[PDB]
Amino acid sequence: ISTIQPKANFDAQQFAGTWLLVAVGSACRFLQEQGHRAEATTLHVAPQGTAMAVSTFRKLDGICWQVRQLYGDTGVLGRFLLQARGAVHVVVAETDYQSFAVLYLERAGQLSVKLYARSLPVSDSVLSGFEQRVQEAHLTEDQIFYFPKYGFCEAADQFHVLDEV
Amino acid sequence: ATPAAVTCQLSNWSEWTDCFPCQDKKYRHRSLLQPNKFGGTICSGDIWDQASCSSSTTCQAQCGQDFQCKETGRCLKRHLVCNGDQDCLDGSDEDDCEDVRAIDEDCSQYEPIPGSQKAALGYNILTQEDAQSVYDASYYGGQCETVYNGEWRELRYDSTCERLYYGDDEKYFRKPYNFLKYHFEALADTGISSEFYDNANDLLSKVKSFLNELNKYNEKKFIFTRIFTKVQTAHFKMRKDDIMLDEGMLQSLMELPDQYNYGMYAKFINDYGTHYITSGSMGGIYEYILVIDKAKMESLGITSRDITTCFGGSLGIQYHCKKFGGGKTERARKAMAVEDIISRVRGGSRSTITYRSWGRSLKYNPVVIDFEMQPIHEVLRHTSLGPLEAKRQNLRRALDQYLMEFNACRCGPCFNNGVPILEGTSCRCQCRLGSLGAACEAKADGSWSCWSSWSVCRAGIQERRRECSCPGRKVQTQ
Amino acid sequence: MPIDCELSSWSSWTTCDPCQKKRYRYAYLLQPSQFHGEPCNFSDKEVEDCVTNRPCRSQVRCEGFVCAQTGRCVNRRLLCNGDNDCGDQSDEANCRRIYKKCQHEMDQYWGIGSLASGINLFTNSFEGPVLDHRYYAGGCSPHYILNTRFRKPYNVESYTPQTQGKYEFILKEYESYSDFERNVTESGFSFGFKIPGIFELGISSQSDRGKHYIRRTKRFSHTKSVFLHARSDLEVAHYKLKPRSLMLHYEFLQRVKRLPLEYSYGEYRDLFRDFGTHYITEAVLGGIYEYTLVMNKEAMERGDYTLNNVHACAKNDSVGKCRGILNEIKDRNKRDTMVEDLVVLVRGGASEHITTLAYQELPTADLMQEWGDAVQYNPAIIKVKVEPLYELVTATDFAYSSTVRQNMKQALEEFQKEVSSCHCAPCQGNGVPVLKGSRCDCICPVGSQGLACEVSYRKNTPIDGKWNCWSNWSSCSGRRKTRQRQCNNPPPQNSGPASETLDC
Ligand SMILES: *[C@@H]1O[C@H](CO)[C@@H](O)[C@H](O)[C@@H]1O
Ligand SMILES: *[C@@H]1O[C@H](CO)[C@@H](O)[C@H](O)[C@@H]1O
Ligand SMILES: *[C@@H]1O[C@H](CO)[C@@H](O)[C@H](O)[C@@H]1O
Ligand SMILES: *[C@@H]1O[C@H](CO)[C@@H](O)[C@H](O)[C@@H]1O
Ligand SMILES: *[C@@H]1O[C@H](CO)[C@@H](O)[C@H](O)[C@@H]1O
Ligand SMILES: *[C@@H]1O[C@H](CO)[C@@H](O)[C@H](O)[C@@H]1O
Ligand SMILES: *[C@@H]1O[C@H](CO)[C@@H](O)[C@H](O)[C@@H]1O
Ligand SMILES: *[C@@H]1O[C@H](CO)[C@@H](O)[C@H](O)[C@@H]1O
Ligand SMILES: [Ca+2]
Ligand SMILES: [Ca+2]
Repeated sequence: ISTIQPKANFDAQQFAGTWLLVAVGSACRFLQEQGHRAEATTLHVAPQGTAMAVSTFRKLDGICWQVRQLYGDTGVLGRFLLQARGAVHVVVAETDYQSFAVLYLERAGQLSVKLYARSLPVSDSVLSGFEQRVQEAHLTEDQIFYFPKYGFCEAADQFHVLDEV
Repeated sequence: ATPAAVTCQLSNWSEWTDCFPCQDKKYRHRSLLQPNKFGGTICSGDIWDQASCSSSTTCQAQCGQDFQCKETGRCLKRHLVCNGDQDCLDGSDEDDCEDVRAIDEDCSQYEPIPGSQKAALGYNILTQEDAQSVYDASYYGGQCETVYNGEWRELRYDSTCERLYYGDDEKYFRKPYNFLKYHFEALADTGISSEFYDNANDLLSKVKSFLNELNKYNEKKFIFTRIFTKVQTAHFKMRKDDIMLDEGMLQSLMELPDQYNYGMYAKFINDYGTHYITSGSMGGIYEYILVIDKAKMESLGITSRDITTCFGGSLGIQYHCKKFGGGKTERARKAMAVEDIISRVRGGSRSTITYRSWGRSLKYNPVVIDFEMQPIHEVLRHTSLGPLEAKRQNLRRALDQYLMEFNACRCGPCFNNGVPILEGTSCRCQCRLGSLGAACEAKADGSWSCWSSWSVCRAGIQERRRECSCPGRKVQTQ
Repeated sequence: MPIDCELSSWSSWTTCDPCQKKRYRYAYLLQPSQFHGEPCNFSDKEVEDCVTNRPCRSQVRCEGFVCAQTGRCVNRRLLCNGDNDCGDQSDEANCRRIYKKCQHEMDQYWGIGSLASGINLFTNSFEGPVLDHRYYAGGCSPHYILNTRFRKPYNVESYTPQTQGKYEFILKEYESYSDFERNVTESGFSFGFKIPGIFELGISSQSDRGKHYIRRTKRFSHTKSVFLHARSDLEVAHYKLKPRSLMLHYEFLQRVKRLPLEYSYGEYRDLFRDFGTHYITEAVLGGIYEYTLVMNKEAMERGDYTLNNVHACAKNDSVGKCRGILNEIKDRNKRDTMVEDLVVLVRGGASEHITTLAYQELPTADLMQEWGDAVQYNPAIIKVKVEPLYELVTATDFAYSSTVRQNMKQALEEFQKEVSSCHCAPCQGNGVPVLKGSRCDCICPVGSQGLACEVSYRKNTPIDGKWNCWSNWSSCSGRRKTRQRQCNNPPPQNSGPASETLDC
């Protein structure tokens, strides 16, 4: 279990809308092997209470899916609990709300760092900043995984939506 | 009637054992002649002792035709030599192996049965704690037995690993050599009970040390409720013969002298338990205490039942809220009259977690909720190392000494239906605030005195008595 | 007041058994620990290492390769085939190449393991594996069900798919709670503990989350209550075990090889505890789903409602308007009134129809399709044809089969008594005692707290009479056993025979 700082006055309303997944910093089983298999991933965030409704749209087996999660209130502005074995702790670490965002997630005591953007090209200084941040998050330059830059799902399709909510 | 306080009494140090080549160590011990009861002064020193030693002469190699690991003396059948599996903790069974192909049985792809490691731990009944491993939770020894998971099908996403998939990786759980059987229980409508208590002590009663984290609220302005449930996710049975012991235990067990030495054997018991588990159930407990401000409750026009009811929906369970919601902060807590909530949750991957949530994870990370068990020494008869009769009589002998030496009955009397507690070499009392003496000074008491000493033989038969209404036998026969 | 566990004193030692080279003795339970008494955390048997000579006839050698750990006698045609036939370690060590380790990834039949484990029919629990359903006979019976490539074990004679049926709920009315034990009184053994013909495996017995069924329904004993019972059935597969020459589980094989010939209850007792008393020769795999409505007669007869009303109204939720409160005085069972409880019990496919849904929340929608899938992937043993364990002990696997079989027969008799909940002291408040091993725990009706369940919100609850254990037979002057209803007799309330006799 590990703890660092959320966005000062983190503002769910400013952070709302669509984000594009650019890179994951992690070491899970999956991301080393089936690495070459990352699908283009789009996050849709909307405020709901001190929680946050989060839709993720992506292909399974070449159909667009939509996963509906709930980034529930930790009681700390900026931290979010999510939940299969594990407990997901989300941290909004860094973000202008207009271009990029850096998220952390802890599960079964283990960190992962996510980088999102409103559009590509992302900036390189932003890529650097996130690289710099992972190499102090204690994961290696080989443990960064850059996701696709095209292939993003439009809308999921009523039959094909996961409703973890 | 303040009982006269007592000074602590330790025996003399026993004579040092001989030295021990395979670590260059001397040992000695002394015994708890008398613990300090009331304001008796502590006895500073410890009951075990040791010393660097170097009169060592040579340093278990016993493994006939079988393979043997480097510095564990675990005996392996030679076919587990280079088979794509660590059967020794040295790894020296998968070592030097260049040109060697290995079958998979598509089996090592899977996790061990949930709880395997907890189930292999020894257990100490005096303290109710877990000791170190007795069985090797992770030895498969060429077996590929598996337990099927009905749920493996559910589609799931996994934000940390950006993985969307049905879950082919928990279709089965591998069952280690030491487990005869392991079955999952379908989660059933496990009923969550609800009780309401006048005051801290009436609530303690039901149970009997968060009792400490609670003697902050005995102030009669505080009422209390609790949320309790128990859940079983699995039944399991340990193997009875050809048990493979944890290599650590194997070390200790070998490092034991065949000439009786109490201190050696007590140290062993201390490390590995008075008992080990032969079987039981996996699962957990979802338990909460609600601490409530009485006056503030009444002022909102509300009852304890009402607060339990809103609390339950912020968890999703079944049997004002203009700030309660989830009950996620001290401010929100307070608001709805709630001073504090205490988490007694055991099992599941301290704060607050929902029921639907805890119940989806418990299967995967349970505790041992129920269990049969047997004295540590009865495992020696049941191992691959075969006979060990000196070692076992020694260990039986010491267990009966140990289970007398450190029993809390030696803690005087504790009046007021007060609980006597032995800690280290000092006796205390946890009789909750209602009498005040060191032994606590209208409803009566009853409690058995310690078993006296074995009364020496009248026709190959000894007697052993006790007195104070205390329940059970007051006499036995050996 | 605690009751401490007590076992008898040690039986006279047996004389050394030649093959084991060992003597055995045992103790038997006189008194179970109860109400947090001191338990029995020591062994109920001992074994001593021996020395005699008396001749012992081993087995007819072994033709094939002998397994290193399990000591199974695999055929050489099974070495280096990518299977674990020594089931398990290695017919598969030291193989240059593998032959016919297939280009075809295979699943096992789903839940198959369960059908290979032995069953305690006295307690209804599943035990250690008796059958090795992960043993192919060198063969490869590929089997396709619902687009999956399955592999049939050598043991299984047949595992046929069943055409998906209908959520057709059957519906049974009942007036007295007494009349309601025709749903929950689910054994009846014919000589040699045999049972011909399929029967509902009442798994839930002294079992485990039949224990929340008993908590929930037993509170309705002062039966002002009337009961509607709903039940639907999904068969997904029929299973049939080979008539013979079966592949025993290697763990079971070795324990049976360990048993003495001199009759010693302790060793045979262990056997049944680990492996059960019967095994499965035929089965219907599938799923139940049952729910029962409990109705206050008076409050029902004041909304002017009838069983017919509800019975017939339940065919969806006599063609008039029921769905009034007969649906809301149901929906709001847990604030408003009239419906005492809706008790649900789901067997097979118990994933997430449970939580948020089936169990106490809503009754049942058209999420029966959903439950229908889930059963398919996690079926339950619903119906079963059984056989005593001793029918597995045959000459071709075992020296002395004859003796071991007789020994098991007699012990099964001793065992039945020893595992019965009648040795348990009474709980109060109408609670149900359950024996597990040597401990004994009370199942309490909702509205009752504390061990022995003596704390309650209701006064002088009619206590239902229960039996103590059958006495020993008076052996062969012509045998009869007696029984008293003393083990909780009714204090203000109210079965079976008190006397029974067997021809000798
Ligand atoms: C420990 O050993 C030393 C010397 O024998 C003394 O303090 C005393 O005997 C104690 O038992
Ligand atoms: C009698 O002794 C038993 C167990 O030794 C307990 O119930 C209690 O401590 C009482 O004094
Ligand atoms: C009776 O004796 C046993 C074992 O020595 C313990 O439970 C306790 O010391 C009691 O006096
Ligand atoms: C009973 O005797 C045993 C061992 O034979 C000891 O544990 C103890 O000293 C007691 O008098
Ligand atoms: C167990 O065996 C010991 C030794 O014979 C005796 O104390 C008694 O027979 C008990 O039942
Ligand atoms: C164990 O065996 C001894 C010696 O044969 C008997 O005398 C004893 O009573 C018990 O059966
Ligand atoms: C009657 O006896 C049989 C077995 O002896 C059991 O069903 C139970 O023990 C009951 O007392
Ligand atoms: C009556 O039942 C007892 C208990 O197993 C035996 O002595 C015998 O079976 C008898 O007929
Ligand atoms: Ca190996
Ligand atoms: Ca093979």
